[PDB]
Amino acid sequence: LGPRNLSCYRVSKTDYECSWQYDGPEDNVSHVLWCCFVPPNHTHTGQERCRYFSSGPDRTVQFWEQDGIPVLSKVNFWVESRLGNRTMKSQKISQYLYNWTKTTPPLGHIKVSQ
Amino acid sequence: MWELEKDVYVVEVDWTPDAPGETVNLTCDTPEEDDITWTSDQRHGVIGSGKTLTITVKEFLDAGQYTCHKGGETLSHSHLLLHKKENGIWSTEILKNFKNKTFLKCEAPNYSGRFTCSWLVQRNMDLKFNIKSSDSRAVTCGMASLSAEKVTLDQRDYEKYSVSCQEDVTSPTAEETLPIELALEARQQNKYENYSTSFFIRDIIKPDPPKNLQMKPLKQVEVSWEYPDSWSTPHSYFSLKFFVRIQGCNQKGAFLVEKTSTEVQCKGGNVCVQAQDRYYNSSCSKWACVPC
Ligand SMILES: *[C@@H]1O[C@H](CO)[C@@H](O[C@@H]2O[C@H](CO)[C@@H](O[C@@H]3O[C@H](CO)[C@@H](O)[C@H](O[C@H]4O[C@H](CO)[C@@H](O)[C@H](O)[C@@H]4O)[C@@H]3O)[C@H](O)[C@H]2NC(C)=O)[C@H](O)[C@H]1NC(C)=O
Ligand SMILES: *[C@@H]1O[C@H](CO)[C@@H](O)[C@H](O)[C@H]1NC(C)=O
Repeated sequence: LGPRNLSCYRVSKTDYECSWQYDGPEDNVSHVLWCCFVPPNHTHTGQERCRYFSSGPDRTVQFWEQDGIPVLSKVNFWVESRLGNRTMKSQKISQYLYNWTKTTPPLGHIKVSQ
Repeated sequence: MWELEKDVYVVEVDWTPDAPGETVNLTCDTPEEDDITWTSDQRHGVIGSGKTLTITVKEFLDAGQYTCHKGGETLSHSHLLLHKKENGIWSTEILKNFKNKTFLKCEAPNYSGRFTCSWLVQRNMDLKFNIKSSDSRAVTCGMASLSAEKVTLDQRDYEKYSVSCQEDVTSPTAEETLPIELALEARQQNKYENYSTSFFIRDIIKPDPPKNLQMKPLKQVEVSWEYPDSWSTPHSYFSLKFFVRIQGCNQKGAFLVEKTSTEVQCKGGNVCVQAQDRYYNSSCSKWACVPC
């Protein structure tokens, strides 16, 4: 139960999109798409910056290259679904955006173990 | 980084993650010497101190307006714009191309040097446009009189901007060796692009439709017309040809007519005429139509 299969990708030269599915009853459910990232700067402290989209009942989010989310650096995304006062979070994805398309497979990408 | 206008700078960026951003310095235009703070319209709080702020610019969150302050008073501003270069191709996304895959469509009603150049955009927010002729047939365009109208293409809405231009040194009777070269600079929020175009007046010509279309029947119909007053003179040199039909030139059921006189039979419908430069395959005119 909860939000499931989160993916985000490029849909045009400037526009991007995140999509996800939700296992369970869909009535009176609201979703909040979260995005946090560390911007390349001159600060040595991490200084994580976060943005969010409230999409209500819909399970897609549209944005574009000038909305404030980096597309050439690693970003983290997850979905928080609300039913009543319970919030169900999705698993976190960590990816670039510029080289992802609607057909890019969500699994099978290399990850660095540190 | 190069300067576009006063305190407006363009930063060219490669649209790859591996490319480190362009390290650049922004100096505050002010006589003050101490306690200078820097802010950005995309970050919260002070982002640096001193009269000079050094930042690395890679993508759009690093662009925008940078402001220096002293004790709550703004000292100066500096706008950072990005010109995207992705896979070796300078960005062409602010504008939407026409049916023939061009971005700048120019039309001239005559050889006088007057012409109109138009373009299409879909996201009509935070836009700025500047056009200029870049050996050189220089033109001046009345940007101060830029206009736009809503047009629908492929069931999608766009705004068609248009600006009138005029060749500076003109000579209509003479033939053209070098073409006119225009460049439109397009800005959308923090994005910069430019589009180039070269052409001859001969090729962009689209005459006005004929005027005075009077008929005269026979036991057979004889309808005539005459040149539009916007067409170049003398008419003996700037001749026109006509295509007459009865309901890119879109001439499919018409026939070549060189003079204004024409005999025709019409059982029903509307006999329709257009115009075109006789000695060059330029654009044709909007059809003019009279009822049989
Ligand atoms: C369409 O866009 C392209 C790509 O953005 C653009 O090309 C760029 O034009 C600018 C404007 O001239 C170039 O900037 C110059 O680059 C040279 C080479 O290093 C410099 O010497 C120049 O320095 C002058 O300007 C400085 C401040 O701007 C001064 O401090 C200095 O004293 C000089 O006077 C200047 O930086 C830039 O190099 C190109 N980029 C490329 C990749 O070619 C093109 O001009 C645009 N076309 C139109 C018609 O707008
Ligand atoms: C996108 O680019 C990054 C940086 O090179 C790379 O690590 C990642 O695997 C790429 N993703 C895809 C889906 O190609």
